[PDB]
Amino acid sequence: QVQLQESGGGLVQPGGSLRLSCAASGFTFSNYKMNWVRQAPGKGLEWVSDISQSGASISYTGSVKGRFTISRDNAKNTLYLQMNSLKPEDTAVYYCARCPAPFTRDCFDVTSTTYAYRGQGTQVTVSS
Amino acid sequence: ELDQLRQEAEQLKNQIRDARKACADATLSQITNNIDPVGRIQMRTRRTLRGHLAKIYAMHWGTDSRLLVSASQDGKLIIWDSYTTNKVHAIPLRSSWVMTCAYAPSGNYVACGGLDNICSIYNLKTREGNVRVSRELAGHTGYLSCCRFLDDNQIVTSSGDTTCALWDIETGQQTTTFTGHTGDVMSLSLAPDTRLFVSGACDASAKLWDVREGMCRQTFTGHESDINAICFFPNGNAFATGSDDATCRLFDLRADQELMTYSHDNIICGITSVSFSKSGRLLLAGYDDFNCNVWDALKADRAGVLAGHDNRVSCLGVTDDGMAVATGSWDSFLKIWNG
Amino acid sequence: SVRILTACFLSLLILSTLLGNTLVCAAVIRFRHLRSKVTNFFVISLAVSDLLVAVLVMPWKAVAEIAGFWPFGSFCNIWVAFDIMCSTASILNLCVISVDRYWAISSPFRYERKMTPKAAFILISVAWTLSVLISFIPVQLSWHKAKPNCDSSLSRTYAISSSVISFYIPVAIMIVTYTRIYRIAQKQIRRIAALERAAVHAKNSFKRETKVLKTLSVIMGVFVCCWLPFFILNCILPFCCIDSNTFDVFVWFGWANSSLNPIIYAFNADFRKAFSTLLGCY
Amino acid sequence: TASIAQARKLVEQLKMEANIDRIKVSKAAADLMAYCEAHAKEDPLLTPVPASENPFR
Amino acid sequence: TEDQRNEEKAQREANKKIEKQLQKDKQVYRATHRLLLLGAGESGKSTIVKQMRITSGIFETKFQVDKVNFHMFDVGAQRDERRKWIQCFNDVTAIIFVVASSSYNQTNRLQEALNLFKSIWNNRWLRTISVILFLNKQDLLAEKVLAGKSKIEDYFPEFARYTTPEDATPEPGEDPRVTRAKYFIRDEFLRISTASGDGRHYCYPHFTCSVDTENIRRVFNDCRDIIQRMHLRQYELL
Ligand SMILES: CC(C)CCC[C@@H](C)[C@H]1CC[C@H]2[C@@H]3CC=C4C[C@@H](O)CC[C@]4(C)[C@H]3CC[C@]12C
Ligand SMILES: CC(C)CCC[C@@H](C)[C@H]1CC[C@H]2[C@@H]3CC=C4C[C@@H](O)CC[C@]4(C)[C@H]3CC[C@]12C
Ligand SMILES: CC(C)CCC[C@@H](C)[C@H]1CC[C@H]2[C@@H]3CC=C4C[C@@H](O)CC[C@]4(C)[C@H]3CC[C@]12C
Ligand SMILES: CC(C)CCC[C@@H](C)[C@H]1CC[C@H]2[C@@H]3CC=C4C[C@@H](O)CC[C@]4(C)[C@H]3CC[C@]12C
Ligand SMILES: CC(C)CCC[C@@H](C)[C@H]1CC[C@H]2[C@@H]3CC=C4C[C@@H](O)CC[C@]4(C)[C@H]3CC[C@]12C
Ligand SMILES: CC(C)CCC[C@@H](C)[C@H]1CC[C@H]2[C@@H]3CC=C4C[C@@H](O)CC[C@]4(C)[C@H]3CC[C@]12C
Ligand SMILES: Oc1cc2c(c(Cl)c1O)CCNC[C@@H]2c1ccccc1
Ligand SMILES: CCCCCCCCCCCCCCCC(=O)O
Ligand SMILES: CCCCCCCCCCCCCCCC(=O)O
Ligand SMILES: CCCCCCCCCCCCCCCC(=O)O
Ligand SMILES: CCCCCCCCCCCCCCCC(=O)O
Ligand SMILES: CCCCCCCCCCCCCCCC(=O)O
Ligand SMILES: CCCCCCCCCCCCCCCC(=O)O
Repeated sequence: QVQLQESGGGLVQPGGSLRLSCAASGFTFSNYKMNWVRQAPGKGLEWVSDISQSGASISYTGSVKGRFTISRDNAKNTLYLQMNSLKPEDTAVYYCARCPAPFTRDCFDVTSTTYAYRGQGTQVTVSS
Repeated sequence: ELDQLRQEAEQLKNQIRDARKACADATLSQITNNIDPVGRIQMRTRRTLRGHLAKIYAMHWGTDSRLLVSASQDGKLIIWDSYTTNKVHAIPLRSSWVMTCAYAPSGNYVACGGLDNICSIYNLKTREGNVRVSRELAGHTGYLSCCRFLDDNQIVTSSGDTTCALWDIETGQQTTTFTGHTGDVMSLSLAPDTRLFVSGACDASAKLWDVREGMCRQTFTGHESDINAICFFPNGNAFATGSDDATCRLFDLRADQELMTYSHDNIICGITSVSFSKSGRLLLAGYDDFNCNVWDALKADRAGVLAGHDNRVSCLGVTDDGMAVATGSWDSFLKIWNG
Repeated sequence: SVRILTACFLSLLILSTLLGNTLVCAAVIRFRHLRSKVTNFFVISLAVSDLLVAVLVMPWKAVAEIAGFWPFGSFCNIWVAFDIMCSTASILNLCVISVDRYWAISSPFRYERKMTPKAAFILISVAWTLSVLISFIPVQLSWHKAKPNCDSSLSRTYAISSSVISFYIPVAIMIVTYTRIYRIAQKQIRRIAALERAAVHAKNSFKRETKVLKTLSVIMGVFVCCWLPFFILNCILPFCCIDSNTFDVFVWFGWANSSLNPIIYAFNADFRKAFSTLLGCY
Repeated sequence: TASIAQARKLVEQLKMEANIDRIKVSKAAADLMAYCEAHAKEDPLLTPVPASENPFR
Repeated sequence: TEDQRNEEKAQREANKKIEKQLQKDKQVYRATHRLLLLGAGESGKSTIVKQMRITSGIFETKFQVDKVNFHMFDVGAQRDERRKWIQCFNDVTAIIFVVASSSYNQTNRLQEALNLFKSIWNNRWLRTISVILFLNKQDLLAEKVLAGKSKIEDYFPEFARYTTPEDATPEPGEDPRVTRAKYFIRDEFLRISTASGDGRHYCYPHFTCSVDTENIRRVFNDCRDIIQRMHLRQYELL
């Protein structure tokens, strides 16, 4: 059973630091390109960032680029997101996702009508 | 509200996986260790069907093992004969995009699907001599994916909006509809007793549906990616599933968990459509790397390789008497393969 | 020694030509998709004409050159007419090839509409009817022979006639074809180089254009430098200068080119697959 | 209140799916093996057919 | 054995009449060129179908240019999960992709468009298909830049460090800022298309209007370019 468990988050301060964790249970971790996706209040899903099988190639979304570190361990089977320099305009639910096919570079995980390869997600709130 | 509900759901799913782990007394391949291996099995291209213009998406055999329907992307649905390579009917479709075709057990109808969410049934009585559209079913929102005849009165269909209905053709309405899926339902595989069927969605959960009751009995979550096609065992007490993680799986209705997993390191390509043989010993698998792998259903070993296709093996069919196996690829060449 | 050396060269050449034309006719006979395109009909006609060259022209004359005398007698005239027909059929099949390449690259849409398989067959049939009208009427009426061994001194009206209808018109058609196809290909390489350079700019051509130079240039160069000396000799000779041996060697070069014609005109991946399949080497 | 009603349908689903009888693996296995043994000789794919008997040959 | 050979006769005559109809429809189906029209819901691809002309799942448009028949297939009442039915459209001639540009708007749609283009591009079965690009709402980009603030530079820090390319030529009566924005979007989509570097398919970029007539001729020109590049590949020239 493909199941995803996000971890860390909560009410934080701007400029602070926070780790998110994603425990990826029920499949083989190295085969799948994996990604983080976040959801603003009364808005849609937007693709934060992405990481391939080996982990060599990493891209981001420009408006938050250079501010977040995406570590996947293959051995520990976890996906850690490192935040710093928090901005109040970015307060959102956060979601760990997996691209549905193995050994491929394409992903189609932007659908909000009950996409089934994402976790339940964690609320992350910035209060100034 | 939502959190106590999801915690109770998680404790129920822990109860279910306690059940599943209590049940697992042993494995089937340890059980099959003192069993005669089948060995290398060679099959050859007895016939090649030609004259298709575009790629052949889906095809379905008849119950007398004589006439096959083939469904193509040029808008031509061709009723074939397998013995003399004769096109005994050729039918022109309204929409050019097709994703499924069904052939009736009495042979009176052919049904066709596609991307325009309408299931179109054609009568083959031909009192005037021209094939005509007998009826058009339009009640689905998502694309129509795989549709299968119970008889000449009731057709069961699988939409793309996670819904599967049970159509009556006479009323032209939906007798029962069920929406228990979270991901896109690809294909359904009816029973030989036709009291149940199994559907493979894209949320890696195979479902066992009662036709008469109208709700699921069992849920199977052993996969890791999209369940492309599903096929019942000939006794109706087990099914097989193919996925995109290059692993075929065999499932039991009574054990409520997976018996066997079929996986080879050298092939990481997807698995389009899987059909059992008549005896059930050979599981036949249409892979994405241009061949068909003949698994041994009890020993999990590749008998044999049908590398006769130039493009991907889109769908795979087996006659009711087990005589030959017809595979449709995307190079517009339908092969009849015999042992 | 030297005669055995020459027999080894000639035997090897004949084996190579027969192997290549065999493999391309085998490949097309055992493969349907290598027949499904309207293009491949013309390389079928060019393998048929090259296998007629390898089967009828080159063994006979190789025997004649190695023995040094012509023992076969009256077969000389029929040999001459069959090597006019097979040579002109090869050069016409290559001008059919060039006009197919220019009509498919010049108009992409109107070549689907106009090039029915029936037009392919009417091109191949006016090629082989021009080759049998260039050969089996004049040789048999013997207009070339009566200018005043199989050393038939060609008359000037036939040598000028058949040499300009066999070489000079089809290689002016090929030079206007391949120059227009390097106009097209250079405009495409400039557009791809513009988009490439804009991407390079964003992040902060030559290779492909010299693959087009190497392709067009070895296609044009091999065929034209291997048929050019024998039609210079052929047109000069009647009006005169050249030893018989030198004419022999250049006629061998003219025939030699037909061994390289399947390698050059069969660089497709589909033919490489079908030759690994057929041959069984891979 | 829609999501929590789909939660409560999931809950009712899992309550009806928990409460089912479950036959052990090995007897199911043995039944499968039995049925593949019984009908092995009637399979044209497992057992080759003579070409006169074969309708395709 | 008389009735049997008569039934074989009948099957042979019906097979002849069918293979006649097949050959005629083979002619008419090799006439036909197929164009898949993909655009987001914010983008005015209903406006582009209204231009192209002058409850079902798929909507079909037939138009003919220079006696050359085109069918454009417009995805309509379909689900957002689009991968399982995107396999169908490898057989088409070319895929027209239409993306809005709003720089004055709940979420970032430009990033979504880039991600969708990337997923189209790196898809296995969609490698052999060319993609043709329309950057809609250029007039609105012009009108919206003069708002005291710029959305794109917020969303993209690379756009502060960006200069207009010298080979490209802006149209007269245009702001150098607005044309910097245009060319930088165009550069984003071409860096995504040049990243893969396969060489089997290219990305043809176009700057269009809200109300414009010329679009059918641009899609005809890019068709002629796609089948010319296919023949150049096919004879191993390039
Ligand atoms: C593999 C092939 C290329 C080898 C070819 C070897 C040839 C070119 C060599 C080997 C033997 C050589 C001959 C050996 C002896 C003589 C006698 C001398 O008074 C004149 C030259 C002459 C007649 C040589 C001519 C060149 C020759 C024929
Ligand atoms: C010197 C030139 C003018 C001679 C021209 C001869 C032409 C008119 C004749 C000779 C051979 C004939 C072809 C012979 C065979 C076929 C195949 C048939 O299925 C279509 C007609 C077609 C293709 C004929 C077309 C007309 C044809 C090409
Ligand atoms: C296009 C090709 C086939 C045209 C060929 C034309 C030939 C067949 C014609 C044109 C000129 C004709 C010659 C004209 C004059 C004479 C003199 C007469 O006392 C004998 C016949 C003879 C010698 C003719 C033979 C046939 C001939 C040579
Ligand atoms: C197989 C085909 C393509 C080529 C060989 C065909 C041969 C057998 C035919 C075609 C042309 C014919 C020649 C045509 C003209 C003449 C001139 C006449 O006064 C004597 C017979 C003669 C010399 C014919 C002999 C037979 C011939 C040479
Ligand atoms: C086949 C068509 C297209 C071109 C034919 C060209 C022919 C008709 C022309 C071109 C060159 C001409 C030759 C040029 C020189 C001479 C030498 C003279 O003392 C006799 C006539 C003769 C032999 C001419 C005969 C006619 C000729 C051969
Ligand atoms: C002429 C026939 C008989 C032989 C053909 C020889 C070929 C192999 C030769 C002749 C012309 C040569 C080309 C001439 C010019 C260039 C441009 C230079 O920047 C790269 C090398 C390149 C592309 C040469 C490569 C080799 C070449 C293609
Ligand atoms: O005039 C021509 C003569 C010949 C050919 C061609 Cl194509 C001509 O145009 C074909 C090439 N083989 C030589 C042949 C020939 C015949 C007799 C004497 C000398 C050479
Ligand atoms: C590759 C096959 C070529 C076959 C060519 C056959 C040519 C036959 C020529 C027959 C001439 C007979 C002349 C005999 C004269 C005599 O009796 O002295
Ligand atoms: C009018 C005919 C003139 C004489 C013809 C001589 C022999 C020509 C051979 C042509 C071979 C063409 C084969 C095409 C087969 C195919 O359809 O693939
Ligand atoms: C395309 C083929 C062209 C062939 C042209 C052949 C030209 C030869 C003409 C021969 C003329 C013979 C004149 C004889 C006159 C006389 O009887 O004195
Ligand atoms: C395609 C080129 C055709 C060339 C045809 C040349 C024909 C020349 C024929 C000359 C015949 C001379 C007959 C003279 C008769 C007389 O002495 O009165
Ligand atoms: C690729 C070349 C094409 C042109 C060929 C022309 C051939 C000319 C040969 C000249 C040889 C000169 C030998 C003279 C000997 C002597 O003085 O007797
Ligand atoms: C790759 C092309 C090779 C061509 C080989 C051609 C061989 C020609 C040899 C000519 C040598 C003539 C020597 C004669 C000496 C003498 O007059 O006694």
